[PDB]
Amino acid sequence: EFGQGHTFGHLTHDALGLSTFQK
Amino acid sequence: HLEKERDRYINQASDLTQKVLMNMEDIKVRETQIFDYRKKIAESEIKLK
Amino acid sequence: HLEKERDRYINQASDLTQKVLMNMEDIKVRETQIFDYRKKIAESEIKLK
Amino acid sequence: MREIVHLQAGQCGNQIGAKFWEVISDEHGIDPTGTYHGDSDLQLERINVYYNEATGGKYVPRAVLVDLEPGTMDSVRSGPFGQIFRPDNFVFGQSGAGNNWAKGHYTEGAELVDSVLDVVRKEAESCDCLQGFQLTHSLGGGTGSGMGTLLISKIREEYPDRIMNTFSVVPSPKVSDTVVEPYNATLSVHQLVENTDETYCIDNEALYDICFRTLKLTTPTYGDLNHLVSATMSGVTTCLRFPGQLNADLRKLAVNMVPFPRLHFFMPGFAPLTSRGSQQYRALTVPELTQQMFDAKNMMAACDPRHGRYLTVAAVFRGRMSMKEVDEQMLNVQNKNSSYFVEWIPNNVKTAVCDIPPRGLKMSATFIGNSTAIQELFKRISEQFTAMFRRKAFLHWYTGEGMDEMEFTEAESNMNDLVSEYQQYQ
Amino acid sequence: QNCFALIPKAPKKDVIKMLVNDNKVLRYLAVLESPIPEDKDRRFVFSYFLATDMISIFEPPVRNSGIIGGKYLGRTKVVKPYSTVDNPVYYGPSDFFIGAVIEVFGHRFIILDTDEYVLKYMESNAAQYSPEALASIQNHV
Amino acid sequence: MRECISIHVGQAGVQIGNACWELYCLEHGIQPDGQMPSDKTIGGGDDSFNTFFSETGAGKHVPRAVFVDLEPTVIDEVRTGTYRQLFHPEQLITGKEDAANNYARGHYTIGKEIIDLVLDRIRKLADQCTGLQGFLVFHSFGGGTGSGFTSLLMERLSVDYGKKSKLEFSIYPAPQVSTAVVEPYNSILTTHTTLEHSDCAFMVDNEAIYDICRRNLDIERPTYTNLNRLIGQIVSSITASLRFDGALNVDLTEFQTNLVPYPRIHFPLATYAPVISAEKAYHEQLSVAEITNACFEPANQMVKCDPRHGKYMACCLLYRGDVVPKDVNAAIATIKTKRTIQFVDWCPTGFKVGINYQPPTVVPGGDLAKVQRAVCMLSNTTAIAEAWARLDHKFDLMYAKRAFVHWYVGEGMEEGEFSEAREDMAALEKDYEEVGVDS
Amino acid sequence: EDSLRNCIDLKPTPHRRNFKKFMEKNILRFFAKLVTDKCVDLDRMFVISYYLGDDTISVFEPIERNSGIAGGMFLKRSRVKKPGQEVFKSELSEYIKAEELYIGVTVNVNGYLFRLLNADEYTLNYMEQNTDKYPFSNLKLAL
Amino acid sequence: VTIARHYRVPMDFLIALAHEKFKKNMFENFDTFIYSCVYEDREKKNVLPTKDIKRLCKSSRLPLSDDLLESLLSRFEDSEKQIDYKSFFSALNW
Ligand SMILES: Nc1nc2c(ncn2[C@@H]2O[C@H](COP(=O)(O)OP(=O)(O)OP(=O)(O)O)[C@@H](O)[C@H]2O)c(=O)[nH]1
Ligand SMILES: Nc1nc2c(ncn2[C@@H]2O[C@H](COP(=O)(O)OP(=O)(O)O)[C@@H](O)[C@H]2O)c(=O)[nH]1
Ligand SMILES: [Mg+2]
Repeated sequence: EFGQGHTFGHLTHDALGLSTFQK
Repeated sequence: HLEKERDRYINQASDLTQKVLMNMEDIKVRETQIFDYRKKIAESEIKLK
Repeated sequence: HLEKERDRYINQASDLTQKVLMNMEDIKVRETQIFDYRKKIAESEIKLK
Repeated sequence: MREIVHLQAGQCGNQIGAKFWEVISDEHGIDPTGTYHGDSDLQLERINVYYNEATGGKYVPRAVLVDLEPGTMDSVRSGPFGQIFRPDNFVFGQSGAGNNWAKGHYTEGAELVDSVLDVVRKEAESCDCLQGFQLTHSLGGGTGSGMGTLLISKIREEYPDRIMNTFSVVPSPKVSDTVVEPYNATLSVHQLVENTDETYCIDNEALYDICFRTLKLTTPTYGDLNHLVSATMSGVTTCLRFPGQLNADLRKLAVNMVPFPRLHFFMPGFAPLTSRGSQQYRALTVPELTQQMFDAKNMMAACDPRHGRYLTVAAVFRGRMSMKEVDEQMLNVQNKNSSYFVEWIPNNVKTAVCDIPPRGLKMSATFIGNSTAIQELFKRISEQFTAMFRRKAFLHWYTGEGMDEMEFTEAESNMNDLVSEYQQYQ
Repeated sequence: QNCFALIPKAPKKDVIKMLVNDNKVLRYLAVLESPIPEDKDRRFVFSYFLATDMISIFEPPVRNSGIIGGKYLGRTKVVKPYSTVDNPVYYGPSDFFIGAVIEVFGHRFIILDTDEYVLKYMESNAAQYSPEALASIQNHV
Repeated sequence: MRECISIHVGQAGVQIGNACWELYCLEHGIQPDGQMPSDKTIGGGDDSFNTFFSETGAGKHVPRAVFVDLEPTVIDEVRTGTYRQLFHPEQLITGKEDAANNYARGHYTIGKEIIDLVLDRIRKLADQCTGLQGFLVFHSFGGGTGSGFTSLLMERLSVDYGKKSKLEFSIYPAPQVSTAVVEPYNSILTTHTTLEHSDCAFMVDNEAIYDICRRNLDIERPTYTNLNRLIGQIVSSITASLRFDGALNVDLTEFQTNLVPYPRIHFPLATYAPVISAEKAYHEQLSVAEITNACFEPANQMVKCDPRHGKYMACCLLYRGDVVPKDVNAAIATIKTKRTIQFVDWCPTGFKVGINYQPPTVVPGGDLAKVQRAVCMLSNTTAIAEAWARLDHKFDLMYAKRAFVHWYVGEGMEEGEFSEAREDMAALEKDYEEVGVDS
Repeated sequence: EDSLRNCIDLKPTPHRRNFKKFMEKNILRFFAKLVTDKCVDLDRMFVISYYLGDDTISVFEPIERNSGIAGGMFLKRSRVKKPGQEVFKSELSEYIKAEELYIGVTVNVNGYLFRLLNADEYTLNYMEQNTDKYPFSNLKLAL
Repeated sequence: VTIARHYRVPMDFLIALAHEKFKKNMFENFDTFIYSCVYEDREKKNVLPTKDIKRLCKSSRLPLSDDLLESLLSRFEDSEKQIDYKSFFSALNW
């Protein structure tokens, strides 16, 4: 040194097509 | 004020009614298990004799 | 009218609360009996072997 | 397959009929010219339910529109959508009633009905399997109430095995715009309750507070009121026109909503109602739909369900969705609000699911609910009818046209026994 | 009003233009353009109210035509051609040419003749307008 | 030489039958067009499709089922969707007006005008097949078509074909949630038909599927389009031994005699395990003992009751996949050791197993994982009387005020069937408690 | 493969099959004919299917019109032993016909000689796509 | 076999199918199609994208299959994402 969930909407709606693994 | 108290006491009574129901289910299950254990004790002592 | 409702809900809560207490003493008695029966089971099986 | 014959009566019936056919033409993708201008193909499957086929790819509604004054057909044809209604479907006389149920029920509406029956018969027999009829009129004026209650008393005998829906306008104590409308209301409900299957109550008090408080607007013209009532009036026949998971037409709702033939009064409500400044802030999810709906301010009637009991309720949902959350939420409000439901009938909720939402929207809900609390509005007009009739005033407009004095007594006797029937369930 | 202010208010009416114009109606002769062949000879009369910028269309009945004409359109602004939902753009007086085509609610109207009051207004303003309109008026009269 | 015929009734039946037949397409490799893929120019690999699919000289395989519903709207999605060319233009029967959540509309007034059209195609599918065991029925209790039309279909089928087997998969009403109001009327008044005009009847509850799909597959907010995959996974493990080779094969006639000890006792219960996600699959080892323990666990139970409160009369093992018979016997001898699970004292041998070799297949976009072994329960227990008791209590308090009676009396049927259906059940519940009483 | 474990371990352990091979693995189908001496009853076209999972061969004959014999299936998902004999006391693990099947290779299955004559289009696409295993599908070496 | 497979050499029927379907089910009203196309042409060019003609036919409810309609509007009459008027509607008219 001297040298120098993404969205609560996604978590609360429509997780059937995309599960928690697919989230 | 009294309407809010009445709603709170309704919620209390319903929850503790559910407590009563799950408890009497528990005591029935334990009574059946008591009968089974008396049966197996009797069988064990008969086989010992 | 709703003060009468409040009184009846308080009375119902108290009665079923006593029922829950009697249910705990029932399940404690059943647990102690289960343990005593298991001890008798083990003693009998030792005698069998 | 399954058609709906749509019947309108009165100046109010014409002003609600223009906007009602506007939003379905928007929903099914129909221009003011008449030709389908849309992007999908499922929108053309169930078109014969409301639109008759023609030549040149045109679809015209099978709606009959009646009134006694010619001053409303000019404004109906002058609307943005007035060029799609066929000119043969308008029925108008040369003299109106003028806020009198007596003029339209015995003398002036007696000759118009013999032409309206011809118009509806040449159209109802042109289908293959008619599902039923649907009425929308107003009790506050005798043009659509004096004679509209006579069309009910005429098509019931001709076509008995059908369902009839009414979007009736029972009046309001604060937006009362007629002196003699207690006479026009009670004499209409007395002839209504015996000869109909499904009734709602569209009160303009409820629309006024919604657009002022829930929608937060300043100048709510009647076009905004007609849009709010037609969102529910189109939102009841969703599964008839579109596929889904739980299809439910009007007769499937009626068999779960009508336990007794005199229990057919309901309380409409619409869930996706949020202000433009509150549109971006609120998260649209089905707990929010079932929470905003069950509040008393969303209802379309001038009654309060906290003073009564929810006898039975219905719910029709729209948009591609998962029914796990809605079945959980309806059970939660059923369990938590245990004091607002009757205990002599379980599972009081009827569920319908459609996968297509209206345009500009992704999820929606429509509410139809029978309650004992709806009896309050008959008591409000029974005391006013008794106060008016005990002074024996305004009868010279009524008893001079062939109405006997005992007709007022049987209109009292049927109505107060009806509200005595409603009294027992609370 | 909700987007800008927390407490909504009524919009400001443009009563300066209302007081200036009062009763000012500009009338033009238009012809319907439609796919259906019996709409070939449908002559309509426009009416622009300057007080509220509002357009109404009337079709006078034609002798032995078989069409029950009359009040085709009433008092409503026309907004349709190439207008966004966020900001509306309305038909004004500046584009009622001779030979102009107008999109009113999916129907098409071709203007062929105006009035002498319209021509007087044309020569009175003569500056908000496009040069093709001036050329068409000078060719017409 | 072996064939099977399925009859799916109601909106529930036509929607579970879509997912039932797409899996049948994927086990035999049938494309949605209806053939072997054109990349493979020589076919006829094994005649396992002969029991579910027909044969045409052009190479097309046509299914051997019929779909019946009074609602045209849900039917024509099959005509419009991906599988339009696969299903026969006649094998999907369409009504014109629905029964609308009623029993009398589906039975006496609308069910009559289409009961002869389906029976023509039932006879047409009966003389195609040289050997037929019986008919499978996929109907719903709460539906108008699934209650009213079925209550005349099983009656007419019993005299159309005498000793033919009759299996039912019934969508039983959930004890807590329901999509309708008059479903106790639709449930009770069809039980008088089904108790005498059926051989076996498995019950399926939707809300028990709701919790199982939520807590096990780690998928929150499911949809009917994946529940029917789970039910369609159950139907394949039952008919696996008929199609596919195994160590020992179980027939459609084998378990109908081994689960019905009395003519009034013909209500077994279904359970499927393992039900785990793809992420949970590779961490946990899946032994035969660890998949048969969850089956006897009431948490994984698929009808909302408890065998701990009840007692079994019979069970049926459907082992499918990589399984050897040695630890099957070690598992069932271990099951006989726990005293938490209680059997009756008059059926000391309550086991029948079935072994199939091929592990189950998976669908693209499905929730279940690629699994090497699975087991299905068909168990008969008396805990259904707990569900029946809370169903009639709701029925009795609803009938005490004579609600919804006018919806049924004016259709044509008399009001005496209401009292008879309540009483005939009451004798049945008396029969349920008497078989549970030991000597 | 079950009895290896007695000398692999003192206490035996269950045999572990190839989870990886079962996980990635379609079906390779070949056209075959029967080859013996000149007999008039035997002019029968069979189809051989290699499953590529558990390394297994199944032979089936489609039903032919007005033929005196109707054989639906010849073998049921069972592995094939080459004709090299040496059945007992073999110290090594046994030899099994791997997935090396060309067009024209006479394969000896269960004592019945089967001449391969054609391949399915999927099979020939597999032949041309995978060539490190099969040098006979190289266009460059063919020319 | 590899050499032979690598070295190997690789509509009026489509029009006649729809002609026979249009003869079986009367759909002779094509002057309405021509008038609508001229009405919404609005320029001197005589072509439109395939979506406009497809939605015109679907709106007019012709007794023709979606498969054959898509094949016609995708294969032959389409030059570059755009279809002529006069040739296409002089065709399909028996
Ligand atoms: N598990 C499951 N249940 C379903 C499915 N579809 C419908 N149901 C059940 O069916 C019930 C509704 O009755 P329906 O089957 O729609 O009625 P129906 O048989 O068509 O009779 P009608 O409505 O009178 O024509 C719901 O309560 C669901 O429980 C499904 O796909 N899976
Ligand atoms: N909500 C609503 N109310 C209306 C509408 N048109 C009229 N009304 C009400 O109806 C009453 C007058 O109705 P009226 O014209 O006499 O009905 P008619 O006699 O049958 O033609 C007024 O008090 C209005 O409040 C409308 O479009 N929407
Ligand atoms: Mg149905």
